[PDB]
Amino acid sequence: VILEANKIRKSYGEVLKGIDIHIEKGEFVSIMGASGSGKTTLLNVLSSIDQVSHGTIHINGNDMTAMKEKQLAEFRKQHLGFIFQDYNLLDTLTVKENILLPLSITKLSKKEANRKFEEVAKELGIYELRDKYPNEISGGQKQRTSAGRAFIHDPSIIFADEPTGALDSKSASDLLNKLSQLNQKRNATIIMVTHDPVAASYCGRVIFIKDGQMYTQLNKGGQDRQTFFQDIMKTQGVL
Amino acid sequence: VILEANKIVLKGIDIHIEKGEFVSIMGASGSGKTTLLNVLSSIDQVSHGTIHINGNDMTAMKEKQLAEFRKQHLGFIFQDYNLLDTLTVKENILLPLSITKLSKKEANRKFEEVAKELGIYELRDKYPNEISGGQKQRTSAGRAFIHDPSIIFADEPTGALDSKSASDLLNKLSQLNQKRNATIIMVTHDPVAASYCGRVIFIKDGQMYTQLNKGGQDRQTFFQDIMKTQGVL
Amino acid sequence: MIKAFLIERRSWIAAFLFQQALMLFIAFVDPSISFGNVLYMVYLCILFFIIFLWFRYRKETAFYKSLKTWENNLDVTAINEPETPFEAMVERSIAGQTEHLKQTAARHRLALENEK
Amino acid sequence: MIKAFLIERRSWIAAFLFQQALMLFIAFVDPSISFGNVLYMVYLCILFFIIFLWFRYRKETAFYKSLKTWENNLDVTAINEPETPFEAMVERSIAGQTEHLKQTAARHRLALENEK
Amino acid sequence: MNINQLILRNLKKNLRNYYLYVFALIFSVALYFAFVTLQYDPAINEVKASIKGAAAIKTASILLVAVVAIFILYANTIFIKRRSKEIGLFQLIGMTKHKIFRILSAENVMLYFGSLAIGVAAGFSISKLVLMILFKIVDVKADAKLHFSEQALVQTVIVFCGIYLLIMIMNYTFIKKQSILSLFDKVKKISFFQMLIGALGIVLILTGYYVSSELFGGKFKTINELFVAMSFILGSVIIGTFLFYKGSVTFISNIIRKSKGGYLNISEVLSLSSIMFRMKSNALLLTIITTVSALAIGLLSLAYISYYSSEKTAEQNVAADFSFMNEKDAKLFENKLRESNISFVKKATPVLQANVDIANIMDGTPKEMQGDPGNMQLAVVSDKDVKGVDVAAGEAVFSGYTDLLQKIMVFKDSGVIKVKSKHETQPLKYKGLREEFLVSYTFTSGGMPAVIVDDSLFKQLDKDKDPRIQLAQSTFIGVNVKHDDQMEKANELFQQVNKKNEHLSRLDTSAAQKSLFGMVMFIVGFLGLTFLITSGCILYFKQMGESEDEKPSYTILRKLGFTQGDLIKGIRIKQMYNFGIPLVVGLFHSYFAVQSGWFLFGSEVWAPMIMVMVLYTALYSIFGFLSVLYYKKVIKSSL
Ligand SMILES: CCCCCCCCCCCCCCCCCC(=O)OC[C@H](COP(=O)([O-])OCC(O)COP(=O)([O-])OC[C@@H](COC(=O)CCCCCCCCCCCCCCCCC)OC(=O)CCCCCCCCCCCCCCCCC)OC(=O)CCCCCCCCCCCCCCCCC
Ligand SMILES: CCCCCCCCCCCCCCCCCC(=O)OC[C@H](COP(=O)(O)OCCN)OC(=O)CCCCCCCCCCCCCCCCC
Repeated sequence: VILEANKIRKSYGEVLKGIDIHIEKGEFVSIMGASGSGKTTLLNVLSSIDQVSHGTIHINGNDMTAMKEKQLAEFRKQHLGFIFQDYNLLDTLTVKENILLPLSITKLSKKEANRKFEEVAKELGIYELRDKYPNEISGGQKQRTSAGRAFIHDPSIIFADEPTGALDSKSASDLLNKLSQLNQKRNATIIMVTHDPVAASYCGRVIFIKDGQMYTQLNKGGQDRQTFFQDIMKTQGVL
Repeated sequence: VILEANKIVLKGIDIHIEKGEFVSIMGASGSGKTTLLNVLSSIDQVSHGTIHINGNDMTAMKEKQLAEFRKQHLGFIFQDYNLLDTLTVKENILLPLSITKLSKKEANRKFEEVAKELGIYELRDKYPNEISGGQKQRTSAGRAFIHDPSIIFADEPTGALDSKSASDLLNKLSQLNQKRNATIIMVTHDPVAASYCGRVIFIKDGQMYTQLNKGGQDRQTFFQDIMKTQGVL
Repeated sequence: MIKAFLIERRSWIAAFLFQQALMLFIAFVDPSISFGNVLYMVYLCILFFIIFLWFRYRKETAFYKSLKTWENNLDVTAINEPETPFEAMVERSIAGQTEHLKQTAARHRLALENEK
Repeated sequence: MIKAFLIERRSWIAAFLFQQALMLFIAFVDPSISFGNVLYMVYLCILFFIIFLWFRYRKETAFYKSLKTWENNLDVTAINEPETPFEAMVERSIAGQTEHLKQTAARHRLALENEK
Repeated sequence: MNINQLILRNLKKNLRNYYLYVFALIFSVALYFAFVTLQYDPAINEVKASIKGAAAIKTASILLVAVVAIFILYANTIFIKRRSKEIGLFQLIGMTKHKIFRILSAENVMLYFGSLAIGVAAGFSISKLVLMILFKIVDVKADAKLHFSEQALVQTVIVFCGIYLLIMIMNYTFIKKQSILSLFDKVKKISFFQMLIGALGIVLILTGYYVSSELFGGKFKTINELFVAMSFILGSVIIGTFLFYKGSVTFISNIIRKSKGGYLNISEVLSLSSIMFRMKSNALLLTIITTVSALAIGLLSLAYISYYSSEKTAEQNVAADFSFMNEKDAKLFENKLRESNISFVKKATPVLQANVDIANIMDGTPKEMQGDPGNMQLAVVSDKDVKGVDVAAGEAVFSGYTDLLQKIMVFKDSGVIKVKSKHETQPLKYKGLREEFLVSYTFTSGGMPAVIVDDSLFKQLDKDKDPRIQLAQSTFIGVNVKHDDQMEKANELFQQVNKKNEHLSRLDTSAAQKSLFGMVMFIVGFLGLTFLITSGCILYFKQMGESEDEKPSYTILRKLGFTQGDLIKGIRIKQMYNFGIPLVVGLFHSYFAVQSGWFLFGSEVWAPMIMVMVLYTALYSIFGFLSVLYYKKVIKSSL
């Protein structure tokens, strides 16, 4: 495992009341529920955004809490990736230098940096837009280059708070297919929160949370999309 | 009717809005969404067409006199959080009422009620420069509503707001509109903020071709409903 | 608050004024040094020192004055962030004070809920 | 900690240096007063100021050195009694929150036995 | 709340934010009050120079007002422009266009007049200091007193009240011309027009620099050609600088970004996000700042060059400690020093004036200098007259380096030099490149050297001497005295002799040069210091507005994972480029302007000029550091 939470609980509110979480390497999972039920707050506590009051969390065997703000900055910038729903891009920078924004702090040679980008861009279908400013590309490309930025340094755990929050049906399907293919060929575990079962259908395990409690463990089962799409639909409707 | 546009400068649009109907206009860069708002807000840019706010005749003489009907009967919400740095949150809401010689007690529970429904009371005396942008935008919306008006104009309020602040602000506005009926004329550039409303009109060059209204479907269904319409343009 | 600031910085302002007082003594005893020009020269530095003291009063007492919030019963909010190392250590101890208190209360609350 | 105290009083260090810079500039420009006597006195004043600076650091920073009692289980060690008003207010706030920690532990111990 | 409380709160925010503006206003008021006090101070008449002290100060006083009113008007213009957001909000509140103006005027009055009163008190305190500074610079011994003059207070009140009247008119016309609709891409590729502008800006700058390198080489002959060249180089530099800030800076920034590839660190994001798109938005402001700063540095360095070499130049124009035109006054003067128990030596060196053809050894074209090398007046000194190097028959020596002489007169090391007297000419040969100057500039020209010939030839042509070429003197009288402290006693005794001021003393010439150029240095240095404060404050305010425009970029960077400390390093590099590019081009303009005219003033150029930039850069980097502190505050509050 690479993630482990031992009854993680947030006293603010009470949003989290103790939930056990754990995932395996190279796994596609989603956590969701009702609006305002605390699904978003899980990403802010699993990542070191607002810390926590009760419980402990482990990332790749290393403690995710009980640290100061000095080495915490290094940990997020090295082992954690973020795919925000808002593009969070820079208008002054083109796609090429926007993707290689976080890789700069690593301070590696340009020879390998131009090789990592080529592998990432060819695996995302965004190579042709290597020198196009964000204002000259569609919203789907903006999300794709945001995903490439999170995947450029090959982290361990990547959080995607509603990646398809502003994308069309075709763009959401294309991004999800790219992300699922990227995870399979890179063996990097990604977790996300989704308000729609269509985006979370590409997952392997689906677990729902509200008022800080854990319900069910929806294993994929290794069948086609038809079985999983109906299963996630009926469970969400019942819940 | 409440706000009826008759050949409304643009090429002439005939729209019909009832009381407390959240609406949004969708256009392109060359369509002139901001220009339509300015003519709809109807202060300076007015050449042809008439705007009837509950049957009131328009084009009296001047914008300064047009400024004093909107002072008492029109709120304004913007994207830059037009909040005075020196002013406190409580005083910022009470700033429009400070000019009029009031008892200074009527503004008290009026601020209390606004801070109870919308919710600003937790930071009543907190300066705007030391709070997040999600609360400054919310405070500006409350400042507009202190004029107890029936029509509120708000251009792209979720311009400098993230997704969380945009979603938080819109649901606050949506329930506030339900609490007190008041038409909220708004313009939008991102379809995310154009789904919480109840009616969207698309302008390609300044005309009303197709309008989309919600119903049993909402949110994601409405979001993709206007995506195909915007993709048509 | 002015009285407290002046009492603390009594040694420092005495050191600044000691050299000015020294000049008014040697000038009054050295024929080669004119007292009138020294008096203007001392006056220019006194004017600068007074302005410097007033500027440093607000900067060096802003943190400690806001620290009075913790002492009284309005301790339900936060204080201004530290900017200089000495008051940073005070804030660090204050921050360690709340974290230990929060940890103790959380642990005690968990034990109380466990026996129910 | 030398690098911390110097950053603390860098404004006062600069003010004294600027005062000496003005002290030299007026003496050099003005012909009535000498410059050699001022130069010799400034060197003596700087040497005295350095000695005073070391003496001031040793006496003043001692309280903040003892403030490191919360790094480990050294919490039992008592903070030295402060003298300056700034440190007195800091100690009063620390004592106030310590009593706050004492009273909440008693309240929880009251609640734990009351529930029984 | 009440309007009065809002006005007081607005004043507190303005004082906290625009503290540099208040300091600049106080400094300008205090400096102007001191200057007016100096003008009417009766002790200022003790200075003696070509230009009167009162007239020079009055001219500086007028220049100081212009350089301050322009800064004040511009600063207030951008203050209201950045306040236009709350201006429109007030119009939306319901107040008429007069009440909002009254609120703005009331806040401005309580701030402008408050700083004016403080500045008057500061000016009264520093009035003695600037007077002592001027006396020390021009080297005059007198008593400086601290007094308060009613006229100076009246004059500074009237001028600054009139300045604020212009501010009120500008503020009022801004409110009236702005309607309600006032409270609500930049990034693109490089176009062909930007290509031509960028290349032309560099070409024009280098073209002007090359012309300066060959300005006095000898290409131009007449004064009209020199004047039209000066107009061309001034125009080329100004146009080139304006084009450099407009399109050239974008291309250089674009080139390095492309060369660096797509791998840009944090420092290369913030730095390259401003100079590409914000430098060209205020090209005119940057060009004016760069041009005036370069002119101020150039004038200050040239004045210091003359001041540094004033003693050498005074020794240059003379040949001894004293120069006498007639023998009768020498007899009167020698007896005065004889009874003063001071040993002195009087030297009598006859000189000869004639026409000499030097074009045979004049390197290159003989049209470089203003005149005819074939027929020109050259001082001739006999071999026995001086005690330098013995000269044989058929040989000559040229004495006097006089660096300006060498550039205009590019001497060679060998050749045949032809002297054309009233009778048969004689051919000589010279080496040149000497130092000791045997003839004072009262017979020979300021830069023209003196030829040395064997005494046998000098005694030969005594009967055949040109009457056409001889001024009045022939024999030259030079008086020197023992030690150095006797200079003052001799000078004070020599003053009563030259009642008609027909003589010429080394000390008097040095003192006159010291006072004249010292006053110019005092005027230029203080005016440049005032411009330095105003330019730094203006650039600080421009960075203040730019910082608010870049707040969303900092928010995105913080959300990505970059810490505040990481952004500090990028900001420091970006501010270094923003505050360094105008300085670097400004220093380059000053250096190439001084290098083209340094020989016209003195002999040492490297030491005084280096000190000026070093002093200027140190006092200019303070505003850059203050801008960094403001940027640190902004990014701290960004998220
Ligand atoms: C031999 C060699 C020797 C050589 C000798 C000389 C040596 C060389 C020179 C030395 C240069 C080095 C200096 C660098 C140090 C930098 C300072 C620093 O670290 O500050 C950081 C720090 C910044 O911190 P921060 O985190 O950004 O905090 C933000 C502010 O602090 C927030 O603001 P705040 O609250 O702290 O302050 C607000 C406000 C507070 O002030 C006030 O509120 C009081 C004044 C308000 C005025 C308005 C009145 C309002 C009330 C009136 C109401 C009633 C009136 C009604 C009217 C009538 C109507 C009816 O401040 C001001 O605006 C005050 C202005 C400064 C007062 C000084 C006046 C100038 C004296 C004249 C000089 C004379 C020289 C003449 C020529 C000399 C020739 C020999 O600065 C401060 O703390 C602020 C201090 C104020 C400015 C000080 C710096 C000076 C400006 C820099 C100039 C650049 C230097 C270039 C050359 C020098 C000048 C020519
Ligand atoms: C040679 C060319 C002409 C030069 C003319 C110069 C005229 C005087 C202009 C003012 C120059 C002051 C220089 C000496 C300052 C010494 C104090 C100092 O440097 O303090 C630094 C400190 C800010 O640093 P800190 O508190 O560490 O916080 C950093 C983040 N904010 O600062 C502070 O906390 C603020 C307090 C210090 C700044 C204000 C001081 C103003 C003094 C003006 C009095 C002028 C007296 C007459 C001068 C005669 C003419 C020179």
